[PDB]
Amino acid sequence: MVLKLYAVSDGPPSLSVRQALVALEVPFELINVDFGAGEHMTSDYALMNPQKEIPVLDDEGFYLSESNAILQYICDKYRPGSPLYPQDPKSRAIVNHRLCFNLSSYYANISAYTMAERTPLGLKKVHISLDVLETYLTRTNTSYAAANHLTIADFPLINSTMTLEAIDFDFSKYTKIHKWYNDFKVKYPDLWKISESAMKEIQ
Amino acid sequence: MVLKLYAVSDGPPSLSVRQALVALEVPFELINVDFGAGEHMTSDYALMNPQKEIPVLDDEGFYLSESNAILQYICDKYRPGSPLYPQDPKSRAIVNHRLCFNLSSYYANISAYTMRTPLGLKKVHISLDVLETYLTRTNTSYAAANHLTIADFPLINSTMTLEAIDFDFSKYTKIHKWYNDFKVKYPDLWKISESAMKEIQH
Repeated sequence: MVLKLYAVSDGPPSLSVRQALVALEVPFELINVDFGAGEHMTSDYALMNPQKEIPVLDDEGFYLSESNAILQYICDKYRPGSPLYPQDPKSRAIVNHRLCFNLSSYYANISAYTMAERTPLGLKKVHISLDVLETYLTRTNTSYAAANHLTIADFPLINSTMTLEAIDFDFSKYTKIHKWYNDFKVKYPDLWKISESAMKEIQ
Repeated sequence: MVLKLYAVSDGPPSLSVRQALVALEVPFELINVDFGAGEHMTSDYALMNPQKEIPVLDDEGFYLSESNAILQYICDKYRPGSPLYPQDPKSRAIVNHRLCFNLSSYYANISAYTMRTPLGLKKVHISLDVLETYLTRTNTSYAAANHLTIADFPLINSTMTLEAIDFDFSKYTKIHKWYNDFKVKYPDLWKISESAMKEIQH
């Protein structure tokens, strides 16, 4: 496992990359970055990721940051035929969209509230993000975020939603989200264990 | 049948999708969304994009929002062999990274300022410094390769908003050369950016 992932134990983007690597059976070495000590802020770390954020992948000297791009690369390079990242352009676009939607909106709004500051408008924006994902699940009428099977689009949304559970936020009125999120735990308990370990830390 | 793009005349994500469609010679119908009238906030618009943001693509009933995903889709669907979006996993990852970097960081920091505080100004310079760093390490003429890719358009249009406010970024040697070389090598594509720049300047 010469593939190296620099990650943090309670960070949803890190968890998503680990779940994908585990689901794809791609061996890797995990480096727990010492966030409290500022390890991601050193020049050595910036040699790998000039953005100074976690995670970053080192694939035989190829340094790749941005967890969405890391998710896409692990599939494209090591499992190009896997349904975890379909090759059909339309099906692939739904996955790509859901990845962008998590980065641009869903995780952005949810984490602003589940971290640090909790305001009426922040609470409203959590509900708007849930409403939009609920809307997407209603329109596709799929069991998972981008298809009727698990894809890399699921992991970032799962780990964003996990932070709501971490603060005992009730989102059960979002029927399809609640079912999708809980079905994930039952169908993929090994992958959920990665989210659950972080959830207990965030708690 | 013709693609339909719902866009706004002064929005960098809209401009990037138009440049890609034009570069790939994919024909489309342009719908200029009436932002001032709130057209992107109606229920009919939300049928296409529940996020209520611009742009959104309608490809014969397939509704796709998020400009980065739209860029990837038009390449994957209509020009899979194009060097504008390489198929080699590593080369593709550099493109994908640069798209994410624009969305998460470069456009986020630059637009917060060009649309002003000491910390916001510092964050503009950090974003420029990071992109300057990436260009130095790849030693490439463009953002992800020695040829134009879809990664270039979002970064070009983020950088255009600095020019729109007369922000001097010439200290960033490689960014300045890359940006100005784009205008000279691709004048038709730059005309799309320039028309918005004149609106933003007003």
